[PDB]
Amino acid sequence: PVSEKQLAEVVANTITPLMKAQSVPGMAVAVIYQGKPHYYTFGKADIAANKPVTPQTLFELGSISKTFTGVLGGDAIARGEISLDDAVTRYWPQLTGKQWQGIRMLDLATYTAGGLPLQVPDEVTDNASLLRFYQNWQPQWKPGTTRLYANASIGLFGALAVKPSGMPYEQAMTTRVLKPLKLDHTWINVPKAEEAHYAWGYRDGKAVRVSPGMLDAQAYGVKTNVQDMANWVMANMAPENVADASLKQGIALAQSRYWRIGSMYQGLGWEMLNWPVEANTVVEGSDSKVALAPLPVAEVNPPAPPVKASWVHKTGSTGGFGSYVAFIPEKQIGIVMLANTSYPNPARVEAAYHILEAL
Ligand SMILES: *C(=O)[C@H]([C@H](O)CCc1cccs1)[C@@H]1N[C@@H](C(=O)O)C(C)(C)S1
Repeated sequence: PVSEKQLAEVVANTITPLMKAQSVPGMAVAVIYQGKPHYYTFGKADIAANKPVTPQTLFELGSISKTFTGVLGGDAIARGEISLDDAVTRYWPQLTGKQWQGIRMLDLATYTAGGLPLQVPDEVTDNASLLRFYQNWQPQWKPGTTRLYANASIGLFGALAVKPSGMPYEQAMTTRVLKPLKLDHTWINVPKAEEAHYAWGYRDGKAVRVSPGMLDAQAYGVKTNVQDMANWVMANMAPENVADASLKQGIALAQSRYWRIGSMYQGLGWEMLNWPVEANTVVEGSDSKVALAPLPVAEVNPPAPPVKASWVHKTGSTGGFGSYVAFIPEKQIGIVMLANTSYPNPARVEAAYHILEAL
């Protein structure tokens, strides 16, 4: 049984050279092992103000925000409020363009609508221009044939999934996901009182933080500390300990397999590979060139319920922040790495895999 001290050493020996090589100012790391999180903090949250990273330091999750989106959507499914096989137009009847016929909520959630682009364009600043954008979009592929990772895809899924609830997105997330899981320092908007804890991101030496954007909360806008993130991972690793029945089911639905794309499987926000997996498989899958490509899909129908023997993971970045989460439900181990610089995904994966290997 790996010592506590031994675990600390492995983390230090992996994280310290990583931060040196990748010019990372600060990191917070959690390792989940034997039923609880272990925290390790390194370096500075704010270089100018000389503020250390602590377990309260807020980082920008970037695309790891989508894991919340997926679980919130899963929760809505488990409540009976939406179905993944529903048409998109059931929840947005103003979306009258005929290219939307035959496109499901599932396709939005899992990036298979047929070529929705990575980003919502910057000129999209309100509901009218969001409508125009989707109305004018011309799919390069038929639905359910091609995966193209897209904020514009899951972002819309998220906005539509809450519509039957009657609640705005932020409120639905807080009441149905954050509060039940006691994630009380996880924010889309950082309150005044919490601002002291907000790290700065760093890029080529400049401090930066993420700007507002349409559908940001659904795709890339969440800020959190290492504690809430460790506990988010624990709930997703071990849903059997989550009390609220719809939320328990919603966590399962987000880790269900809907499509196979080579050696990876798409869930709701979460991505999965079968365990055991070799480091090189997961690493080379995390390269931009692969991660941003249009690739063919193979449907999993019916969707496969969660496979415990999975490497379940998500990468996320903003201009100034670089983060990664992975866990293996079969082994009850997991890892959170939050950093205030966006360094290459392969380097996140390699470090995370090495640390979990030790367990
Ligand atoms: C998520 O990290 C990234 C989004 O494109 C971020 C959108 C933002 C808008 C303003 C600030 S960030 C996607 N997810 C990445 C990943 O590693 O999974 C990419 C590279 C696939 S793009």
